[PDB]
Amino acid sequence: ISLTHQLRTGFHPGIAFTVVRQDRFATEQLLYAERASESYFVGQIQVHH
Amino acid sequence: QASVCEFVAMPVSTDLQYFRTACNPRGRASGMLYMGDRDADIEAIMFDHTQSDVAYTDRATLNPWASQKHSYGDRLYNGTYNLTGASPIYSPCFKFFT
Amino acid sequence: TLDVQMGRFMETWADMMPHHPHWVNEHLTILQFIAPSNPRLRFELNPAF
Amino acid sequence: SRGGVPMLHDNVTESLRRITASGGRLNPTEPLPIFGGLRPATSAGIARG
Repeated sequence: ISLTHQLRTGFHPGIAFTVVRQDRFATEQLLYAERASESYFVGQIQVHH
Repeated sequence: QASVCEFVAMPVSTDLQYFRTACNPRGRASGMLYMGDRDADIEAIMFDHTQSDVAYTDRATLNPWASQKHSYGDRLYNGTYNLTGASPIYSPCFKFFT
Repeated sequence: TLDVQMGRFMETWADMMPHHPHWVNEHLTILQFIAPSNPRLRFELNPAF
Repeated sequence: SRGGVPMLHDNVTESLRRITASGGRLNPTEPLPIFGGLRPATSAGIARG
């Protein structure tokens, strides 16, 4: 309660705070890959009606 | 040609970024929300209240005394009854509050 | 006549309400103009009307 | 957050919640629903980020 009173009034109680805030940024990437990076296997198509 | 004013005003006070960084004349970097969630909310996104600031939520609107419906310094302005009828005006603004 | 003025003007100011609410604030600094704990604005928007 | 040891006088806790939701944006909605996620008063149009 006394913190409410002081922090409102303009008083500076004998503590200090460190803030932390998380942010996002949109970035375009850059990828490189060698020749035989993935051995890739393909099946046979099948249809459900 | 009387190259002249059309008063708005922006009472008063804070620190150093909203007349020291961004800003404009009747209040907030904003946006009434166009096409999105829906278009029969412009009485608490354009008239009543629920949350914090469409731009500057560091403190609540621009100047301590005009931020709703049918009021004065802009009572200079609105336009059904006669002041698009007797002295014709684009008026300081005729699409800033309309 | 002036004294039991005392007696019938405060003892109907007898039993106290449950929050005295919207006009008699007085002590903080500034941008509590700006995030209401506290009232002073819906009897506050421009004085002249 | 709900679960901590509450303060003895519920009136003090209510006034603290009022003064804490004060001065700030994100606040438990006023009815304080029991059996709820306590979502902030749902936002209108959105922000700048």
